[PDB]
Amino acid sequence: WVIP
Amino acid sequence: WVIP
Amino acid sequence: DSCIQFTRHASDVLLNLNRLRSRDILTDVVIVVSREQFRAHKTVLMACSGLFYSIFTDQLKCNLSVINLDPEINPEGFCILLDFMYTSRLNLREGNIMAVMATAMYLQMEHVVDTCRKFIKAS
Amino acid sequence: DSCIQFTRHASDVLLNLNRLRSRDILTDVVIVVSREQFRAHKTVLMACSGLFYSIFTDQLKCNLSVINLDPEINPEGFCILLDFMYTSRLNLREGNIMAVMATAMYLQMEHVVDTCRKFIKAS
Ligand SMILES: CN(C)c1ncc(Cl)c(Nc2ccc3c(c2)CC(=O)N3)n1
Ligand SMILES: CN(C)c1ncc(Cl)c(Nc2ccc3c(c2)CC(=O)N3)n1
Ligand SMILES: [Cl-]
Ligand SMILES: [Cl-]
Repeated sequence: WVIP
Repeated sequence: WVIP
Repeated sequence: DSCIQFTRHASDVLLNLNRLRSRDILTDVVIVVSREQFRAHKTVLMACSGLFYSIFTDQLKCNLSVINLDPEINPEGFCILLDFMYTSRLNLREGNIMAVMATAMYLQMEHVVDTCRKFIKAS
Repeated sequence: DSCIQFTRHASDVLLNLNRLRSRDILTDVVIVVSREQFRAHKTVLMACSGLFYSIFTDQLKCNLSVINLDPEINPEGFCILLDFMYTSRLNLREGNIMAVMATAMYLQMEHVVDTCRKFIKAS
């Protein structure tokens, strides 16, 4: 999971 | 396009 | 094999499937969550959820145009997860994380359950 | 928004759609190319091809279960492109590049046409  |  | 690969292809496919959903094009099922109705593509639901995968591979349920979820399922939690299915983006907030995790456990969306467990553990 | 994103989600969705195709699950159309028949999901075809997008948004053609391609279309070229649609992987070879480019131009798959033009220019 990432900060888009 | 890439070499997978 | 000796194949070449287009990096953005999967993302572009998902973006177009979401465009079809937003325009209600070739949607083939309505998911009923309490009073709320959500139109979607059975194939996308199966690709994202262990629960929908089991439902639509069933020789009788595969032909249903309406699926009613358990009355305990929260419509907002379902909406956030349906958006995630079609975008890879999860709107996880303090006020919805419990409903999102419970809905993801019911829908069998393992990666969402994992990030909810981690975000809850941090707080 | 304040969304988080699961990097592998789009790829995982496409992988599962290809698993459904390989098992012939919820396929809703057969594409006829000369003597050859290819089963697929209309939504995936639309998401990948300008030609299928136009066909299945048509109020009459959207309901067809069989689509016949132009007799000039090569079945192997179509097969390679259908595989690309469901995998992001293109089996581009010296012996098939002309048939692949011609099929991609007909199907309106701009990124495939672009890599074929570049590979031909290099030789
Ligand atoms: C497991 N399998 C062969 C498969 N093939 C095709 C599809 Cl559409 C599919 N989808 C599915 C099944 C289980 C789970 C998911 C999708 C997401 C998840 O967390 N569990 N799973
Ligand atoms: C253009 N548009 C709004 C849109 N929405 C939904 C879908 Cl499924 C779609 N697909 C499509 C259209 C044109 C092209 C492609 C897909 C690939 C391409 O090279 N051209 N295009
Ligand atoms: Cl997930
Ligand atoms: Cl393309």
